[PDB]
Amino acid sequence: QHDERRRFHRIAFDADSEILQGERRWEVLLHDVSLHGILVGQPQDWNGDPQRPFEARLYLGLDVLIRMEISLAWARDGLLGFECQHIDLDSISHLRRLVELNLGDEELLERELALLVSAHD
Amino acid sequence: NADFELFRVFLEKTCGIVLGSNKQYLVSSRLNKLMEQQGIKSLGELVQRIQTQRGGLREMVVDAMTTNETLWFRDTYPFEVLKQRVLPELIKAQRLRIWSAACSSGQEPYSLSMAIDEFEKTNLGQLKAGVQIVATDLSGSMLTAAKAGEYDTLAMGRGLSPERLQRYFDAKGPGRWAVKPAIRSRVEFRALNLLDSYASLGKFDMVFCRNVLIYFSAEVKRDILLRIHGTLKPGGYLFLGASEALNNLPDHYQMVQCSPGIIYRAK
Ligand SMILES: Nc1nc2c(ncn2[C@@H]2O[C@@H]3COP(=O)(O)O[C@H]4[C@@H](O)[C@H](n5cnc6c(=O)[nH]c(N)nc65)O[C@@H]4COP(=O)(O)O[C@H]3[C@H]2O)c(=O)[nH]1
Ligand SMILES: Nc1nc2c(ncn2[C@@H]2O[C@@H]3COP(=O)(O)O[C@H]4[C@@H](O)[C@H](n5cnc6c(=O)[nH]c(N)nc65)O[C@@H]4COP(=O)(O)O[C@H]3[C@H]2O)c(=O)[nH]1
Repeated sequence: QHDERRRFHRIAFDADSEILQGERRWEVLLHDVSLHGILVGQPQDWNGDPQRPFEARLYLGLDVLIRMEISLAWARDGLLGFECQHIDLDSISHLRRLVELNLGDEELLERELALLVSAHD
Repeated sequence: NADFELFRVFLEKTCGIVLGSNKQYLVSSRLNKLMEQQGIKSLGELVQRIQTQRGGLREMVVDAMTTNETLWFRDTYPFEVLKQRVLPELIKAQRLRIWSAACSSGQEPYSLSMAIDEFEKTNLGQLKAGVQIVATDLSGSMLTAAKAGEYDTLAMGRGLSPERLQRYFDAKGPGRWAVKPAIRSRVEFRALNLLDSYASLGKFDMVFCRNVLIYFSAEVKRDILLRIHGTLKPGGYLFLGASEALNNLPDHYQMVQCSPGIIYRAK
């Protein structure tokens, strides 16, 4: 909704990415990432159940993998927006490194972490 | 441990972070600094203090928990290449300037300083003029700990031979070691946004930029690599991560075969 304020900064990103659900797997084109979600292109044969969780795998180079449980937030005109739900410590540590390096200011990262830890206050 | 299990609950409930039940050791290491400054004497007290919800303590905990530290002498072979090929190549020619980009907790620039010292001890005063290592990252607590040069048991328990530990570190009480001041003096730490201009950095014989460009898009990392090329003296070398290739810059960089691994010569 247009009156809402985005909590986290979205970063244009293009790492090799997949979406998983059950036994299903889709290669997807990544568009952006944030500390709390991703934007991907809708793949072929998209029968992903929108009411059930998905998993995203972002391949950073050859030997770094960011894994996150995601929920479908919105879908339209060939795009899929996902919200991060659960993420392992190593994956969020890589994600935090990505976000801080692309923000270029550690204090902007701290404000993002402040919004993340207080989201369910 | 009950306190540790409650901490796992905190991380999941607040941020959705899933902490394995096998990471008590990692929690203690990453929160040691913060608990010291905060006057907190146990994880259990930390868990009590973080229920709430006001203040910036919860952010500081998540901050410390999500910072990765780098490894000592990461991959081994780039430092052998440095001592066996690059430094002899440069001596056949002047103060040495090395850029350690995105130095994180400092393990790489201090590893470079130790490798330089090992070369200088086995090779005369062949490095007549001296060596300067410029180590850069974003300002904050991680770069601040790099400057301090102090490391805990977890950081010291891997990648460092007992020969190097005795030769290059000072014990600083239980479970802490500091890089020896002579080794630290070679390194100068600076705050630098890799997305900003490198004009203030001067020129380098060598750039180490390892396992960092994976955090940038294809277009952004190409621009960083192009501007890194501007900081290299002619014929200088760029070191990437062991699994990193340099994409779409054939006129600027020439791959050079090492034994094993590769480095990139600035054309
Ligand atoms: N349900 C949902 N849909 C999303 C979200 N993000 C993006 N979209 C969809 O993607 C379209 C384009 O987003 P945009 O490129 O960021 O470009 C957007 C964006 O830049 C801006 N905008 C609109 N609303 C907001 C907002 O609440 N916050 C911010 N920071 N920008 C907004 O206006 C442009 C067009 O907005 P739209 O017409 O709404 O069309 C949006 C919207 O349909 C989201 O978090 N939730
Ligand atoms: N990296 C990334 N993450 C994404 C993207 N889209 C959604 N998310 C994540 O999913 C969360 C929920 O989106 P929402 O439920 O639609 O609810 C959204 C949405 O309703 C509204 N909103 C924000 N931006 C737009 C927009 O451009 N268009 C529209 N129609 N709504 C927007 O604000 C709410 C909160 O936005 P957020 O705080 O950002 O929180 C977003 C965001 O963290 C994306 O394209 N990239």
